[PDB]
This record gives sequence, C-alpha cells and structure tokens, in this order.
Amino acid sequence: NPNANPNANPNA
Amino acid sequence: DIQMTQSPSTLSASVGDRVAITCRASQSISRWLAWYQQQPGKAPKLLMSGASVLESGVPSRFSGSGSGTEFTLTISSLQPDDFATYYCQHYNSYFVTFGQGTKVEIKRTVAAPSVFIFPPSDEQLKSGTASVVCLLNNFYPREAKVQWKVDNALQSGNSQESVTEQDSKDSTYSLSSTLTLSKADYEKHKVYACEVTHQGLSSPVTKSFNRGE
Amino acid sequence: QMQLVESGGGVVQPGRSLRLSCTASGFTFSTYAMHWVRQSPGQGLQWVAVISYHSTNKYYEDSVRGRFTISRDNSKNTLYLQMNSLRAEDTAVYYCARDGYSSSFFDFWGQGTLVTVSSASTKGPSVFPLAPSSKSGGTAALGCLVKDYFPEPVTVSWNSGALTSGVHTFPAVLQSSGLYSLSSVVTVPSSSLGTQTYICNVNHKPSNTKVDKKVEPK
Repeated sequence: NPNANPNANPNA
Repeated sequence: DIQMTQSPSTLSASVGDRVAITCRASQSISRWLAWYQQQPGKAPKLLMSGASVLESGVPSRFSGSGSGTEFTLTISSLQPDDFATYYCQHYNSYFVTFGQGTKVEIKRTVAAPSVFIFPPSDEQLKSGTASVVCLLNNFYPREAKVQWKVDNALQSGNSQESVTEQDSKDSTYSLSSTLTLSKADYEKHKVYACEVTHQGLSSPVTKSFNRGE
Repeated sequence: QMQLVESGGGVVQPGRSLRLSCTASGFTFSTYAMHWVRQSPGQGLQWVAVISYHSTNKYYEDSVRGRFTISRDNSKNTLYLQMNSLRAEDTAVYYCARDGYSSSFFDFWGQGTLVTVSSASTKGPSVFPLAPSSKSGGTAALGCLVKDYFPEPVTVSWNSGALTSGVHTFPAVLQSSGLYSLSSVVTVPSSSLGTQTYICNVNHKPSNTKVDKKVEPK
C-alpha cells in the first residue's frame, strides 16, 4: 500500500 | 507459541488436477493466514493473505478458504508452474510462524531403479580413504532403501545419501549413496555389495564387486 | 523496478559476528516495516525480526533475541541485521522482506544471502573417477566423485557442456569433517565406451580449482 501514510494511521 | 501444521507434507498430482492443501493452527487466528509459493532456488512469493485475498498477478485458479483453526489452499486445475513447495503463515501477532511446507510433485507410473556400484579408484586409495558409491538411477516413487554389506557385514552410520529433484523430462528420481571406509579396512575385505529395495522391484536387487578382481 | 539487494553474507566462524545489508529501490523504503526471514538448507521458513518504519519498534524471535540486532537507515534505503555469537543453528539463507500491508506478512522478498557458520577452511576438491564396470550390450553408467571441498558450490559439466542428456549431478552432502562431497553421473551406451571419451569438468571458484578428469574403463 504505497498510498498509506504510517504517520496518519489512527490505529497507532 | 502458535504451531502451524500443514498436511500432506508431500502431494503427488498431474497437470489438470484439482489439488487441496490443508493448514491447521494450534490456536484460533481468525482469518490472519497467508500462503506462499517457493520454486527451487527462488525466494518465496506471496499468494494470499486474509486466508482468501489473492495478490495481483496470482492466477485465479488459486483460492483459499477457512477460518479460525483450519485453512485450505486449492488449485482448481494444476498447471506446470504450480509444482513447488507451499507454506502457510499466521499473522495473529508480531511473532509469526510458518507451516513446515507442502511439496507438490509430479505423479507418474512406478519405475524401478537401475543399480550400479563403483569401487574406489586407485587414485583415492593412495590417500588413505576408500569411497564406495552405489547409484540408483531413474526410479519412482522417491522412497527407496540402500543397504551396504562388506563381507556380509551390514554397514550402519558410515554412509551418506543424496537424491536429485524430479527429472524435468521423465519426472523420476536418482539417488547416490557413498560408503566411507579407511584404506586399511577396505583391504581386509573382499565382497562389497549394495542392496536396493523399491516398490518397483519384485524383490531387492544387489550389485556387488570383489576388491581388485 | 522494485528490488531488495542483500549482501554481507558468507562463511563466518562460530562465536563471531556479522552484519547483513539489504538495499531497497523502486519504492518508498521509509513508509514500510521491514522483516528478516531465514531458511536453513533443506528446511522451511522462519521469521527472525521486524523493525517499524521509523525504528521505534523492534521485535525478534525467541532463538535470536539478545544476539541479533535489527536496524535501518532510511536515508540510505538500507536494512541491517547485526548477528552476534553466531551458532551452527544460524546457517541459512537470510531474506529481507517488505511488510507492504503493515500486518506482519510479506508481499515482496529479496533473493536472499547465504550465511554459513563453520570453522572449516577453504579447500579445493579431489576429483576421482567412477569408472564403468566391465560387466556392463545396453546401457552403462560412469561419473566422477568430487570429494572434500569447502565452501559450496562446485559446478560440474561433461565434455565441456557437449554432454547433458542422462546427466545427474547430486546435491552435496556435508561430512563430519566439515567438508562437502558430491557425485556427478551420466548413463551412456555400452557400445560407446571404447570410442567416446568422457571428461567431467569440475570448477570450485572459492579455491580457484578447475579439474578436467577423464573417466575411462579400467
């Protein structure tokens, strides 16, 4: 998933 | 903590077949289950995740099912590229584990091995060791047994075996067994024989030679 | 093109250390967790460790926790595995793998780098003839036995590549000595044993040993 920003994952 | 058990460990089938591989988890993992394919000499390749979601580029003849503890990888119509080893993997936690793998090999008719025995060369004997080699050529299925005897004395623990992959033309196996003896022990004995047992042989076959003769 | 290039492997002595590298290109290395997965020869897969995209989280499997250390340099698109106190049980091909879905499974793998934990020393093979028997009208078998070499691999061809049909070159086996041995074999017509000459061409690049051995009826 290149479109996923891990800095904007609300599950973290 | 979680053990992944695949079954069968080996599977024999032919092109055009429907085949099913099973993966059991020792503990509930919902649908967090991935399948991988590995060709010889190649890194594994992801086929599915979430038990059933195919990766782009994976032919749709592959399909996965199951939930909780038991899972199935199905190939509707086996194609030549599909003969490989298949692994399952859970991702119920960070600390993932794989199944031991399932190898899918080509089924064919029974073929008995051709047996050959080779004495140690004189070049080698000059060095202090003697290697006796027994060749089992082009047999199927893979299961075969080799017994070494030196003057009717069964040899145990002093030989090593090696088996080829399924031949690319006729889908048979070949096996090579080497008996290691000291040069002194080789000179004290006459008869060197390897006896082979295989499904394709009505009775075991023995190939032997007499040292120097 | 997506690729993961690994390096730093090779032969290492028990108790010693070694660092593996894995360099990424063709995707955004810095947005993915990265894993190391290993496979010992003839065996299955085993997960080793993971590192989060910004290195905050690192996890290891039981057998390596305390000896292995995982890290990364996003500015270089590089993943590292520092292996210490190496044991014979660590011998394996080591793969780096991308966690494309951030879910602890692996959608893209590098082609792996081999790590061999051994005290054995580089040594070229002795090439001995497996001569065809005098009791062989139909088919005969001959070969050559390449004995006592380290590390892998050796390559074997027959008649400088001209003879490939009927050729079986077996997987190497590891002896208690720490050295490898393998056999190469071919089946030929018995009627061709006095005419056609059979040469097995052995090449062990690690020791710069090339041998051409003629295999004759004794």
